[PDB]
Amino acid sequence: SLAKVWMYASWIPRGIPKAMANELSSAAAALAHPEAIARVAQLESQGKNPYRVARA
Amino acid sequence: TGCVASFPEGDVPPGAVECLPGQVIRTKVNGEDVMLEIDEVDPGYQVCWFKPDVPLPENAEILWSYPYEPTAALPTGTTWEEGQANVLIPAEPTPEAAVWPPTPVT
Amino acid sequence: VPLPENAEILWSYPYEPTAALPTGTTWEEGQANVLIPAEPTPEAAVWPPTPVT
Repeated sequence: SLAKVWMYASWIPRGIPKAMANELSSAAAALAHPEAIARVAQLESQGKNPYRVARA
Repeated sequence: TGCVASFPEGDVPPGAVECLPGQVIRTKVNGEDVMLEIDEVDPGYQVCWFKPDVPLPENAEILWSYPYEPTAALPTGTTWEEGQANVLIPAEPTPEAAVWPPTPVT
Repeated sequence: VPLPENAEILWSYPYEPTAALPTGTTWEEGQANVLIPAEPTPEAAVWPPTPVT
């Protein structure tokens, strides 16, 4: 179908940066303090952007 | 600060810090600074640290909790009462002292 | 923050960390002297009736 055609066409574009994204996500889950990760989850449950909060 | 709670497996409350097997926790228990290493959490259940800012879910069981002492510099920690926690001292059964056989003399 | 000596708590808040909408305070009678303005309604301006004999 057309969804499959779009999938197989956009695979190679979409997959170039996926490695660094997963690397950064896992390194964050590992190296960052779990209290900080819990605070991020808390703010995300509160509908806020925790990155903007941290910068502020 | 806060409380440690056991609740059934599934969706984690946002804000709760999971305590998986292998998690080390520096605390103070009855005036004694201690490290608790989590080992063999039961199935269908998980344990999490809930700060006071985090609301507890339903069907949660507070295993042990801390008091409110924000002005305190040196926190008091917890007080595990008899029945709150089953602490096992190793028996260490001292076996029989190795005695050399006395030879008989008629 | 620890309070100092000779401090007077004018008004305080309760401990409600799980609460989303805080309750705030409760100023009791004698805790705070709130003054409503008197607003004394002056006499209604009346036009003088002229006399008729």
